[PDB]
Amino acid sequence: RSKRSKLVTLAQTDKKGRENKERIFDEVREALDTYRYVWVLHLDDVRTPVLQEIRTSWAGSKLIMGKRKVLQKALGEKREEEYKENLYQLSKLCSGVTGLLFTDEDVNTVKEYFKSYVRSDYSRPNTKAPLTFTIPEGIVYSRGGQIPAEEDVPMIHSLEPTMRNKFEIPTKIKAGKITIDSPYLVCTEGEKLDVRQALILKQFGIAASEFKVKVSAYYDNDSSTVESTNIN
Amino acid sequence: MKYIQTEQQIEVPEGVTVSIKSRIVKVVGPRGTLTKNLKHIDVTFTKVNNQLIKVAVHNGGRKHVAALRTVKSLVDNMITGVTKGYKYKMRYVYAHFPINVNIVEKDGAKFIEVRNFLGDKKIRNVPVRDGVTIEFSTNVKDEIVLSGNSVEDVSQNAADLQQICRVRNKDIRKFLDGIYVSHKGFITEDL
Amino acid sequence: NLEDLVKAT
Amino acid sequence: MQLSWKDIPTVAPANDLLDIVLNRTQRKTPTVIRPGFKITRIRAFYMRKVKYTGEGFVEKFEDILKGFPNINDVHPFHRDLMDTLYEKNHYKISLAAISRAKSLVEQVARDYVRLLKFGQSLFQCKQLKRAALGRMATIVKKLRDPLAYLEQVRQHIGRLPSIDPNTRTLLICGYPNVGKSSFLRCITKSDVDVQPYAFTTKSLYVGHFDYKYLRFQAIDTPGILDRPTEEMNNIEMQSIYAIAHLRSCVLYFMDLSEQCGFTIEAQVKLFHSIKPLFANKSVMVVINKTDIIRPEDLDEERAQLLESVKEVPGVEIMTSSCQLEENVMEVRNKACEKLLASRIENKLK
Amino acid sequence: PQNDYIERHIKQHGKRLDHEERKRKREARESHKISERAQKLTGWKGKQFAKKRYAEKVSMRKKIKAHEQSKVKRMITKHTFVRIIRPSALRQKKANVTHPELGVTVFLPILAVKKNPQSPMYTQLGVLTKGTIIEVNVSELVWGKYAQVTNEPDRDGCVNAVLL
RNA sequence: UUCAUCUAGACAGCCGGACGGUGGCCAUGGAAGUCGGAAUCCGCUAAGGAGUGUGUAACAACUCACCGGCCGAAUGAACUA
RNA sequence: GCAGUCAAGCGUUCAUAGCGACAUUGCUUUUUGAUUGAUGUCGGCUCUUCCUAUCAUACCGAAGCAGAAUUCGGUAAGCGUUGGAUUGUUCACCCACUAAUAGGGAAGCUGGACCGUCGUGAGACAGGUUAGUUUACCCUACUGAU
Ligand SMILES: [Mg+2]
Repeated sequence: RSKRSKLVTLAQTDKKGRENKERIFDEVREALDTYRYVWVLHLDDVRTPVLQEIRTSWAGSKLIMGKRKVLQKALGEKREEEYKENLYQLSKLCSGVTGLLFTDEDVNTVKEYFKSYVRSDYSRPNTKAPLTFTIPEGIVYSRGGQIPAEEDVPMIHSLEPTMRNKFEIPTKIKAGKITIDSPYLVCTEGEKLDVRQALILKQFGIAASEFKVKVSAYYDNDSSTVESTNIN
Repeated sequence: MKYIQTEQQIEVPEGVTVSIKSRIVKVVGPRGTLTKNLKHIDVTFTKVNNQLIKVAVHNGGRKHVAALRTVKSLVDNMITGVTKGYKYKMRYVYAHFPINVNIVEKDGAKFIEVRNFLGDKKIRNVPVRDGVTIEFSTNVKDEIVLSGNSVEDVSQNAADLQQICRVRNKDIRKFLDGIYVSHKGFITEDL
Repeated sequence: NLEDLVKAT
Repeated sequence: MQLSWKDIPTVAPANDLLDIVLNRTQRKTPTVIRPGFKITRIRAFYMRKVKYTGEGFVEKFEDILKGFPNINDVHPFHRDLMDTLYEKNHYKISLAAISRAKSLVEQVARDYVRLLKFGQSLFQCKQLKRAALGRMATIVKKLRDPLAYLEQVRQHIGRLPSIDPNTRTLLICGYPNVGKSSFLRCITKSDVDVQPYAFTTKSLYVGHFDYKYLRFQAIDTPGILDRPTEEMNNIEMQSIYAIAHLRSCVLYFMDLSEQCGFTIEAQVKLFHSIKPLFANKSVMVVINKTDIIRPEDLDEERAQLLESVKEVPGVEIMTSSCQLEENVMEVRNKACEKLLASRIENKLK
Repeated sequence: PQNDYIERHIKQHGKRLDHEERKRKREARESHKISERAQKLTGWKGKQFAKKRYAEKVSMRKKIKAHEQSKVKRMITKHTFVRIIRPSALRQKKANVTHPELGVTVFLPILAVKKNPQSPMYTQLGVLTKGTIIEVNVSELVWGKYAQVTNEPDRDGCVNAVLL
């Protein structure tokens, strides 16, 4: 009787349920049926623009993303039954977020492409920070004292409570501007990034960590074998 | 549902020792000793090793199982206070009248004395609870630090300091003067 | 117009 | 004049007002009546109920009607300001709705007491009492929209400043960002805010200063745009009606860097359009941001406009920089001295 | 202070340092406090609380249903009209007459009394009661002339009729 | 009691994603999902409302709708007494 | 209140056999803010006690609540809650005074009826019978004393 009252929100999108997983299963079955090479890739913290750029980097080829367990069942996890032989060997090696690339193109070409592709994204927690940052003592500016301060406008007054509470930074509002009483450095080179340190770097919006598409292995519809390629 | 048994775990790090007898709990770690009288609760304590202690309720109802997790969290807080302590940072702010905060000794006891709050001629005294030490932050404006083993004592001292400087018969939209808990953390902050 | 307005003042 | 209407009692919405009046009746009047009492006592009980509720409703309505300014018999400047801020016909009809509700409640109270005169049982007396209170509740609920509207009007008009038209006012106008905000905060301790975009402050601002033992006031406009002005939004109509109804030395500001984005040609055109608005007023034109360029060493193309506005009588020209306290005080002294000269002629009159 | 001075003050100086957490904890306690008021308010305040809570629940249910549907998409002491003394204040000259044809209610005056199920003496006296057939004036202006009054006027303080 | 979801992973939490025409169309000084009035569309999608709220002068930022990783196990809703 | 409008639900299960919570036309009614008191057998004073449905005093909550003043609300009965006029005693109301001059319960002097007559499109008779009983030196309460 003393129960938490669930939040009631009137929004359009509804959770799809079992039928969406069914359709994903069917689509991966079709792709494996009608393509030759299926690569397994890891895309953990990847933005939708990057996903769409990789999606448009081929039209004949197909990219499938979704539930790891559903994909591992579709590919085949046991020796009682599987779509093709020795597929459990590839399925076991998948680790995190799943990515399936279906193609008929050249293995060396796709390897070269995924090696060359690189993006500079937001930094992430528990990762090395490429460049250090230290808020100066002055009126706090939006970018963080990197771009011309005279050009940029200072941080909005609306973000001062967030910085003071979640970001653990002593901040005060003077005449409407955020300031600090002494320079405050957030991180050093190759230092484990906290959740809040990642948040503050993203809040200043200096996207600097180098993101890349990695592949764990692939499979073929002609030789039916697992080759371990470690491209990062 | 009137469960036969419910259990909660209490982990004990490698430096602290917990003594429990007739629901009196003594926790002795690197930083001192805390004692809690839990005889107002009806639970059973057991240990399988020096690293884990079970708290169990037999044939209890909803309120009994509600108290079980509370007992576990209180002992956890005692362990945390004896191993890492608690540090509450408060900041006092004003518009016109600078708040003057001092540590005074009146009748052989520690008091936080607050002077000139909104121009008041009244002296405010907040007795310092035993076990919590009061400091004033270096290279920081208007910050007072309360450090202690007992989170209950530290948090109640900070609450007393915050409530003693209430704004009366004014607009809290306009008058922002007061002492506020800026941050709550531990006495060790390695990372 | 404006002259009418100021006259009406 | 009254010059202020912060002393308007707070207006409650229909449901809150209904709760207030009915609960006050239920608390402040006796609530226990018995069927075994005398019929006369039962009638007295319920008549007192009806009368008390009617009194409460009409006294809340009387507070409402006495609080708000009569925009019709008020000073013309305040009248135009109130019209521009909140539509005058809408304001008048909301007040008239309040008045009609007051009259209807009073009439219903008298009528149902007249009917209760002949109460024949506790049941019938209770029925009549409920009927009277229900009719009053229906009236108040129909009065919903005027109550919310007049509450908003009450808050805003309480927050409006206190400008006396029959004072020595120095009116300040031009485009935004030109330096009106800086000029006001320099000559007076007024707390306006300056930002690099148009219509930064959407309301008139006031300040005060002294000059030769005389209390002058200074008004800063929101800003005006140069158009045919057949249709205009209220933000700049406030400034227009202030310039119209304020006997002041209009101190129009100008820029030569065009920082607001408008052309100096547009500024000259706007000044030429507003020139017929200026009746028995001495006008000055101060050029700001002049540490970069001045009319002395400006191009002749703009000097054509300068000689045209010099041809325009009887305005006078000056360039000033806000940092120079002596320069801003000389601008103030010129404006105050010409106001003094006008009033000295009036005293000769 | 003039214009939006408190909002300008919030922009220039912010709020109190604990404003956000204070509001958050207050509205988190709000549910416990609603339950406490429901179980601890007594008397008229409790009855009003329950009534307003029921109205809120009805409103939220209607709102959710509408959202989903759009998403899918001697003296005679009875009222009269003029030896038997009849008080004037009980005289009624007009009434509210509803027409079952178009379902409209119009304020229509009383002129005569035809049928009174209680007494023909009441019919003579002009006494208004329930189910009494009266004559109205349609001079104000398919439309009738007679109306059956539906409620006892001596309680409601007015006359409500249905045009036949 | 009846509906439901669930180890081809349930409830609760953390961390990610939350995209493109597009700052859709009209009046506004300005209004970019969030002062206003009308259908609310098309593509890529595991998934992403021409937007659930805070928030700016407008932005931005956060957020939830929805999907994923994390660990492991039943959980939720509406009624009846 | 009247007729409605659909229905949250209900009706021996039964959607327009039938009901029905909560929510939405018109009223004294015309708009721009014009002129448009009852109570006679009750009432005074004093004075005790009690209620709280609080007028003031105490402490809190909210509100464009800047300050000042106020509004609405919460706990709260500890403590108080005027002098006079008034075209019938009264209360409404006026003059002022005050922190305020809240509303109620319990609650000793005092400022008729019936019987009978000539008549009746129509007045009178003053004929006759009948009643109107609560205005201390004892017991006890209280206040003092042996
Ligand atoms: Mg500007």
